Amino acid sequence: MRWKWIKKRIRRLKRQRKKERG
Amino acid sequence: MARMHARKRGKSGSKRPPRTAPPIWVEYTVEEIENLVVKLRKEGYSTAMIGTILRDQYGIPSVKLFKDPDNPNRNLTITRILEKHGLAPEIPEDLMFLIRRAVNLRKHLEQHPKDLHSMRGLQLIESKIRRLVKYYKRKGKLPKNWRYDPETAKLLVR
Amino acid sequence: GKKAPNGEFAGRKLKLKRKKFRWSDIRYKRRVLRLKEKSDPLEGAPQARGIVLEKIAVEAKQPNSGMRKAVRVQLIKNGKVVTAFCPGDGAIKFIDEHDEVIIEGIGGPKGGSMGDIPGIRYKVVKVNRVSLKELVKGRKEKPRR
Amino acid sequence: TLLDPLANALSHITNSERVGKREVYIKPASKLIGEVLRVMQKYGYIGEFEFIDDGRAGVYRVQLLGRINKAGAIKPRFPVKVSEFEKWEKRFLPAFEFGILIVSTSQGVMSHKEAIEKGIGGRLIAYVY
Amino acid sequence: MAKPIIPMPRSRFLRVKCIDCGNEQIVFSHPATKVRCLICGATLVEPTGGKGIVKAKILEVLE
RNA sequence: AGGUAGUUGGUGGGGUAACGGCCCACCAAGCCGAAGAUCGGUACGGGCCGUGAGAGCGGGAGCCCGGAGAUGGACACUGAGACA
RNA sequence: GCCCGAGUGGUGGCCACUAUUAUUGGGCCUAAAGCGGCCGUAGCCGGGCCCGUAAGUCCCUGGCGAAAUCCCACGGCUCAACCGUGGGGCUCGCUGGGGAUACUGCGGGCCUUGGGACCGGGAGAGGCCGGGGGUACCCCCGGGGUAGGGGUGAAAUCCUAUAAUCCCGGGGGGACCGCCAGUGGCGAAGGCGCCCGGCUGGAACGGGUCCGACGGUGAGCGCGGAAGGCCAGGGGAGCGAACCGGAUUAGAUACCCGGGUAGUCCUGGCUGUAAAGGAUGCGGGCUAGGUGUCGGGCGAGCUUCGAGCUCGCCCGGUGCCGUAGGGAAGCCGUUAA
RNA sequence: GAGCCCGGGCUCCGUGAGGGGGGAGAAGUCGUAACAAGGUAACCGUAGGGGAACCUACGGCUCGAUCACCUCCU
RNA sequence: UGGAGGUGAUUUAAAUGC
Repeated sequence: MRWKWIKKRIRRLKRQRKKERG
Repeated sequence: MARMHARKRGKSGSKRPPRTAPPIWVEYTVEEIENLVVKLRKEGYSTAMIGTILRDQYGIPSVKLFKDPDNPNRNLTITRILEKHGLAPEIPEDLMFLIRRAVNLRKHLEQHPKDLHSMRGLQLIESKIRRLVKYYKRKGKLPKNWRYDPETAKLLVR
Repeated sequence: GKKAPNGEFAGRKLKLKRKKFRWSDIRYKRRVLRLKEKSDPLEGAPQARGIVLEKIAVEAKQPNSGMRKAVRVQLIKNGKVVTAFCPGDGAIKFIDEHDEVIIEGIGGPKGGSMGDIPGIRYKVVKVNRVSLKELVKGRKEKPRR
Repeated sequence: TLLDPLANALSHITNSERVGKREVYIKPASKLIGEVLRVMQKYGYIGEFEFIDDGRAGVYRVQLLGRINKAGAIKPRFPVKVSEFEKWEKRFLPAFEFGILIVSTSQGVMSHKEAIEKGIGGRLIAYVY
Repeated sequence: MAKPIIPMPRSRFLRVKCIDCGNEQIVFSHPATKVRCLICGATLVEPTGGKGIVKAKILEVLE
């Protein structure tokens, strides 16, 4: 679980933060 | 009884004599006592150790009980015997010993700086000084214009 | 010390504590801001008339299936799209498209649609300023336009 | 440190009570406690006490009859009007009978019942029943 | 100990009479430090744990 | 979370029914703020009112009491009194 | 048939229930929830004893908080609602004068129980620095010695034929310090372990010998903080994310095996996270006991004449068991929950 | 000395292609992740990688595993 | 009689069911 979520949250964050940074 | 300060460890239970007036099987005059004190402060010993040697040699456990009454404003004891003569350090010994030590630390750290623990007691001794300063100001052994710092600790010792 | 400062002059700390900790009641926070009043259209109101855009029927929930009668109505000043649950058996009949339909809530404003219905926040009372429970009984009045 | 030395007296005295020892020793000692035990004895709750004043401290050795149920200090020590007494009457005490809500007063120190008979009040100090 | 039933230290007094000069000194049964005779310069007692260990034979009257 | 430039104060003066940076000339650099100022939201305020064993919580409706307004916004006369 | 009755019901709002906002009157080991730990500023909270003031505080008087509404009486309207008269209360936040002095504030004085402080004995993986030895792994060189070895559940990839593994001798490198080692010690915490010396932090105890309330806690604030990561420089045996092969397997982005970079080490800096646990903030007082253990004290016996081997009381710490009590229960229970 | 206007800046209301997630519907598909040692214990912070559940490294923790083997404790 | 560690560990036993 919290492994999952942390990396899902991180990937969401990055990918989206990539989309914001871009 | 205890206070585990910067520790978890219960303090020593050392306890006073419950004597309230002094032994008479021990015998000294107000004049004789006063001499003994002045001689020892002349050596370079300090008031705790002055009270220590008098205890171990001359058999007087605390001065207050023996002396007062001889001017019953308050109890007459070592440094109050000293101040009337002018032998008293204007800095209280409490605050002095403290600062004294402190300046020695700094020199170690000077040469050795990779020291957690030694760094961490610098922080632990200053902050006792600070306090000891703070209240004295208000009581009045140290002027209100003062403030504590590590250059104003290296000036008081020298 | 079980929390609180107790002491003559401290009270202010008390006084701010409560208030700080009051805002963990969702309900309280919400009203004191007025989120109840801003979000779930109405502008707060008891009821709202609106023009029946169309009639739609939706599915029931998890252990259930049955065709609930729901309207789509547009509140007129609110100007907001509301899908809605219609009381009664036959009903969907007595409601013509483009009659006025007054609308209310149903079963705590919290958002809670009743157990069966997914969405429906709201209720219908009226068709052309005469209600639905009056139109389930044949005698009382019967509809126009 | 300590504060509320009284309270740390009282609280012993009660936890002392609840065990059913014979007599008590309270290492810190005072007027507050001294006086309060005095008033306490005056109502009778306790037997006899001796304090010995050591050059350190007063200590109270207290004799326990069995009477006391519960006797406690007040936390912020609220001021209480003589009109508000009845409120503080219903709350803290167990019923109309007992009446040692020990307050401190203009006249001195009293219980609740000894306060009411005079007619005078103030900030609360402790309780006993 | 007896901290709530009056704490009294373990102590006592004992009159020590020097074996090198006959000098009579009052000594705390617990010597914390080296007590020095005032008309010999000798050591009567040495400070270790608890009660100062008395160095060799020195006469004693126990008060 | 820092705000403040008639801005805080001083001297002298104007204007006003009258004190007052109200206004103004000169001089000073204060004044306010984490005991929460400033800014933003919301809101007439009080007597009361609802509820609750109490403590409390919510509320400003008739009515009474005080203030504000009169299509939005500014402006004077006339009168003891209005900026009506 | 039940309820209620000119009402009864629907939606919405507020209050109660909800001690689900805790003052009265809540919790926080495992249910939600202790900050990873400390420091001290603002704040709150404060040992005893004497004297002044009477600011808080209580008492009395006096000025005053409109009417209405409320509560009680009597009276009026057929009755009541409603009103009239008389008594009370009312946000009730103001003021003036007299009086008390327990408490609290403030001021002054006085004292050692808290705190701090000193001297002497004492243990330890506390920190830093310098010094120094050995193990084993690897590597490289000479000799000796042949047909394998490596690897697995089987295998393969891979090691070895200019010779591996193996054995003997010689040399070089980096990491680390089994047993010791304990239900053990030290540290605030992260954490800490070859030996020797220098510098240095803390701590225990006996004696309170000195200061004389100097105290607690602590928002803000400041500081220390495993591993991983990052930065710059230096280093690199073994190990090893990623990665490259084999196997497994229906497939394997794996468990298993053979290589392998970053990193792991050193120096300086940054970063600041955790099931950073005892899931248990800190300080004081009070509340059956038992036992084991570590260190310090004490009275003895033993002695190798050293507290070396033991008995008991005491002080400080570190475990386990358990009375009263608490807990929902597990459990906790003088190291409190 | 108002309203009024003009040029720019800042903010807010009605409304818009497109875009994010939630609580779901539980008849399609992939896998077996956890819950039994879940068939490689599990979780945990950090880092990389994989379609996914997830795997691995390093450090921690037991809310940790089942005998066995060794060590202590009323 | 009941509790805490240190390390062997065992692959011969295969995904899913409204």
